[PDB]
Amino acid sequence: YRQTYWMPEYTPLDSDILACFKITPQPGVDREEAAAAVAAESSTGTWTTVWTDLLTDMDYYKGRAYRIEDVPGDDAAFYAFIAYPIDLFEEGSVVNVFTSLVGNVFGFKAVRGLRLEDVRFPLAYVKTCGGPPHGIQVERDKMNKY
Amino acid sequence: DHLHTGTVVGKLEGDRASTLGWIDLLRESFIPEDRSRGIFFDQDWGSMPGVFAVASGGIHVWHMPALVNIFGDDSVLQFGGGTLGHPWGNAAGAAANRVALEACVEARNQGRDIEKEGKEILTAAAQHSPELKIAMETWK
Amino acid sequence: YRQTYWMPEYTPLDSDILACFKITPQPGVDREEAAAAVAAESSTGTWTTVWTDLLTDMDYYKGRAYRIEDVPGDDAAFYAFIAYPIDLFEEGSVVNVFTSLVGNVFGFKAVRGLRLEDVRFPLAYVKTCGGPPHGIQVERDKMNKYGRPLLGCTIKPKLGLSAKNYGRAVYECLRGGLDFTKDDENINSQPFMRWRDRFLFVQDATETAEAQTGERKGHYLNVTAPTPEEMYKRAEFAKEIGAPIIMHDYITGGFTANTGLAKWCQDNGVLLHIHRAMHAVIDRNPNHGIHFRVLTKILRLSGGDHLHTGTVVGKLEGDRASTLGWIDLLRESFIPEDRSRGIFFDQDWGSMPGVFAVASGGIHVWHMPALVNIFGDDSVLQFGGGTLGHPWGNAAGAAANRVALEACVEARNQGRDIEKEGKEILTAAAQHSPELKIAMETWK
Amino acid sequence: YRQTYWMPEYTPLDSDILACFKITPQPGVDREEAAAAVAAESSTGTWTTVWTDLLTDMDYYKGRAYRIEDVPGDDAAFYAFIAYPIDLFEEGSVVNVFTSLVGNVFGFKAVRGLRLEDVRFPLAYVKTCGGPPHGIQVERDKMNKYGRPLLGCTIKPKLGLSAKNYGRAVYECLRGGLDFTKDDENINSQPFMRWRDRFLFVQDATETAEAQTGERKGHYLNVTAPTPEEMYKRAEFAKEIGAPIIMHDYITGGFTANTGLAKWCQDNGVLLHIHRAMHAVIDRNPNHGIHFRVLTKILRLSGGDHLHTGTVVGKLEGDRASTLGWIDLLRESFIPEDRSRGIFFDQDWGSMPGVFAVASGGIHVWHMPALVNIFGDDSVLQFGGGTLGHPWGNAAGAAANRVALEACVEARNQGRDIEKEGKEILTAAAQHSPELKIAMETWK
Amino acid sequence: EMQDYKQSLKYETFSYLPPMNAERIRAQIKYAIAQGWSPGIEHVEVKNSMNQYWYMWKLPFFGEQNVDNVLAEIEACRSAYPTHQVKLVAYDNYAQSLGLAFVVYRGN
Amino acid sequence: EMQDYKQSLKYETFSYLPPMNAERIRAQIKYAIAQGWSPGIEHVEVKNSMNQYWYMWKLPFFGEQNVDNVLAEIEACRSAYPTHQVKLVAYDNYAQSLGLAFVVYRGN
Repeated sequence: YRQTYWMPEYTPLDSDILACFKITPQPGVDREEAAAAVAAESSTGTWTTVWTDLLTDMDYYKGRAYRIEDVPGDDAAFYAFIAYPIDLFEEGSVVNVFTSLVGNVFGFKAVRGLRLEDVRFPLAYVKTCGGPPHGIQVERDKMNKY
Repeated sequence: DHLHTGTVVGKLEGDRASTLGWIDLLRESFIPEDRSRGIFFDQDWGSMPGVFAVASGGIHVWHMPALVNIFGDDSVLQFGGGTLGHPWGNAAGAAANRVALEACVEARNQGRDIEKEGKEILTAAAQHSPELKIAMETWK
Repeated sequence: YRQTYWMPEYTPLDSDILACFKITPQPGVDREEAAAAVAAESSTGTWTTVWTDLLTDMDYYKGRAYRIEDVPGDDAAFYAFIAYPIDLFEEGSVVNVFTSLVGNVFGFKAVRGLRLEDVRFPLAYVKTCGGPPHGIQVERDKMNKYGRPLLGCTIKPKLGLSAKNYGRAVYECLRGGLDFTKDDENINSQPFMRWRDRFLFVQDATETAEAQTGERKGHYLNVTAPTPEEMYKRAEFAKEIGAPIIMHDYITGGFTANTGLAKWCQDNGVLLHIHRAMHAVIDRNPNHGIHFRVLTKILRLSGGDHLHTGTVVGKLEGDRASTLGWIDLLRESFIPEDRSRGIFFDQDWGSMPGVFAVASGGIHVWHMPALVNIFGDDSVLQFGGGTLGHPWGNAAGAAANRVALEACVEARNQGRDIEKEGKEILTAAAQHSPELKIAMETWK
Repeated sequence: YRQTYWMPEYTPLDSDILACFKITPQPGVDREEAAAAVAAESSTGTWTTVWTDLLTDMDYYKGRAYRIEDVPGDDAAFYAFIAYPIDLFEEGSVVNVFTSLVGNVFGFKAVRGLRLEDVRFPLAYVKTCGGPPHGIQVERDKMNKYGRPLLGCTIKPKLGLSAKNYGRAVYECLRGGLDFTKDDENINSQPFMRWRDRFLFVQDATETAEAQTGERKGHYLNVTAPTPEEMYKRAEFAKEIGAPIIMHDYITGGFTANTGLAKWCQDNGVLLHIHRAMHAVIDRNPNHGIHFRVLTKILRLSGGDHLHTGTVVGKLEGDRASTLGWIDLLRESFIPEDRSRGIFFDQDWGSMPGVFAVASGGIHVWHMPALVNIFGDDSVLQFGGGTLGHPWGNAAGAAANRVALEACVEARNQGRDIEKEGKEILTAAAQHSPELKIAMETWK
Repeated sequence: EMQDYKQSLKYETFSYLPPMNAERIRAQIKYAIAQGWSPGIEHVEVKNSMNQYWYMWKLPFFGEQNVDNVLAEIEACRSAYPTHQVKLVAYDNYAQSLGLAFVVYRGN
Repeated sequence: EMQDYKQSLKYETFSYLPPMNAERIRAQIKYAIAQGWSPGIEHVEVKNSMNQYWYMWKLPFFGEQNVDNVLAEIEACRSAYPTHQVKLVAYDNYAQSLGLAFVVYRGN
């Protein structure tokens, strides 16, 4: 499980979707193991390689944990940083990104608690979504309020 | 029409009541109050049809007699790993799962304790199903 | 003019749109001045600061020239590199980017000639455009064709054939062995042959050929129309009758119309063949115009499954690098900078699917080993003359071309130098194909 | 190749489409051969007779070169006159005619350069196209403006203005005295300024200026869009908010899209301003390209109420004839052949209404008497810098331009030589207009 | 002197060439392996040859370097289904397509 | 060691098991009766087995407690239609569905 979905050396691309998870693991389980577990269950969901896995580019289509940090003031939790390729998600679908990130990882039984702290939306994925219909300045111009 | 409810077998024997209670909430027309199963209110559904129960996640041919005994006929059993991880392929894994399902259903219909005799029933079925036999060999 | 719109120190952002202009300036004018002139006229268009200028962030909303390079072999021209913020353009509008880049700068009077050589599309702007409706791999999956280049043919003459006669040329061409036939860029709906009758008879011929051969068949039905309503009606009729592929003229028809048709094709699952008519009025002059590599980038941004790129063999051995470079631009996911091949910028395409390369014009069975070696499997080879000029007919010519293609592909797969052994391979294939043998005899 | 597609004896029919090509051939090749080559590649594209050729009337369905003339002052080029039957083209498709004429001939390798100088549209083909939606006289009737050229202005900078700030430039420009303001060819919908907010604030400013002045006002709202659906949506929104005129880029947007938008404008009673962006990549080179007179014919066939034609004063006195000739092509009902002005064919327009001439680029109050004398009343004069650069503001600049225009028009009506007496007329007008006086002081 | 073309059902790539022998099939398998593709075996009824989805013979040979083993598997497929068409494919995982595909036996 | 899966037409519930004999059919009938369901017998042509509606053999055995009688009726249906597939059903009136359904004879 370990060597496959967590790469300490991996440098995340500017188009990669980055997610930070506060993992409160069960005592005794490995921090890197739990980080790879969140990365896998949020990207592929399994470790057992099946014959259909070999039909795809496994090195590309997977989420990888690249950094683990201590939580200040909480020795029972650690921060897991995971990088996701932009190719893993529908363009302009907050629904799809949200589902891919939080579909099953929060039901993981080897951690006592899981919190999604921050998510990095790259400018490439940002440019696809419509965003706010008007925005602050356009709304101010329309309402004539300054 | 379908809804994921959990595999039930994935919890310990003493922590299955709430899952069974919400299974009854999903499927049955009238669920009496049951504090042990977590049903706090009498819930009358009238004529609204039930919803199929879906069990999925880390379940294979060995859990199957327990799955049949717990869920009954009105359920959907999902085998992602238990079908794709078959050494002979997806078709062979699906055939193994189907043969196991039919054998367990017939054993339940005959009045046998399928959970107590699950290994014997599955072995007897595998005497006629090489795909099923190799499936148990893989997932033992 | 100088200090305001050209910054030697500026480092371009990964989201910036970069453009390379070959400037042939009037003698005596400053190179940096001309670079700033292209940058300004392509971004703001003026130097005199007006009171409305002070209401905006002038430091941001402007194009800047950041590098000037000498042109190898041409002392009278220099290369100007200009960076454009992504904010200057409508998201997903090749029309808007193209207009902003080439609206007025080519009319500049202080330069003798201006050529747009390369344009860098950042991945952020790339992710917004729809791109090719299907792509090479999806088209291959749909057509159930693998391991060899596709074969096409242009039905000739361009004039005179009724619907039924055009269909009875298409039918023999397809039943002979070609995967596709091609409507000409002139044929959309003429008095001698109306478009609906074209579509009906072409679909009949394609279905008959598919039934009699056992291979998926298609015809690039031209939907280029005077109005977008007419174009959409023709495409919808093609889908209704079941035509798997249509054709559009993306330059004469227009970039807006091509983008709309590509979006419709992606929505409706219809393959799109793109013809590059008029491209020569733009990309031929070495000192004034916009390069066909830029046109190829624009086309693949807009959307299309096929694109004419040239026959490559039609040029000398020392003039093939630019064609190969824009071939890589059209087909590959990431094309590193290559000055020898004319690739001035690193071009990252991400997940956008490639576009089939179409080679057409004066090519026959003899050019074929070279065509295979140069283009690879992901290309479409068109044989108008090489199929219609066959003495035994369209079916025999198509059979000859198909046999030659299969023989060359197998020879390449066996590890042979197909270009060095082309004559031997073709003769060995002709020992089992009289149609192929007489084809080489005709076109020797 | 020779005897087949060029007939010296052929007399062209009144319904034939005639095209004049300036051929700069490779040295040593035959003039008649090159003429037949352009004729063939623009009509049929091949010389090798195939079996499908014999199924058609080859004598009819072909373009023929009937006359070769020397180019005055250029011994390396000659003029090729080619006749095309009206049957070769879709009725009412400038796209199809343009494609048939310029699809492949410009890529001919046996000529060093090819220019399409003039094209004769017969009245039979002219009667099929919709033409300008309204025309000069109908637009004048709708806007209630007579006896003087119209005044326009391009809102600058091209970048940075929010919707409200752009509207507060347009409002002062219109309330100052200009009949129209102009959206830039770059502005359709950018992140800093969305198109709907543009349309709303522009309509508010136009209505306010019209109410405060007492004259009909307008703004060429740009509807050039990545997709025809988006373009039609923007035009429909402009009509819904009540905008009397919109603008399209007919070259970058596309001829099909422009024809569709022109038909929609004719249907919905919305005036159409046409911008000629990119025209320089095509019409600038003297030896390779398609002439702006041909582009003007194509545009007026497609449909449009205004068209940029150049400032005329921007060229020397000895280089104005071609501009005047295409001005006459755009505006007049029948333009006789004139080799001095570059009119190679008699062009009969019948009842198709003329298109307003737009002069824009580096022109101010001083050029104005010359502009009036050259263009006449049926023209639109655009003052971007000459209005926005006014030290007292947009309103003062517009007032200066309007006062100068009215003074020049009255001077012309009185029988004075306005070009000879321009300074005196402008000074006499400035004796009653401080804004005009300071305008000449600024731009002297 | 001209010869009439004889029409017959065709089967895509390499179908216009004489049927491949053991040497040619081995060369094709070696090419597919050298390209990094995974060989695969499929079979269907002759009337059902057109289907996009063929009966899969065993599993694609991932990481297989034995051309003789691939040929032996092809012959085993033929023996198990004598009346079925036999096709050889090569999966390109990077492009998610097939780098090579041709029929070994044309059915009967 | 790897052998191919042999494809054949499959007939829903209990079709992946060896054909049931008299004892197994009697056990199924006893289960259906003990569940309170009404046994029923249907038959159809083999090519028409997929149809939602089969030929109905007499009437559903409402309140029937004789497993031997139901089996004898199944055999009588087989005798009357030797070439037809034979199915046994169990009507669940409360759920308006079938609690059990499987084919006794597989057609020929």
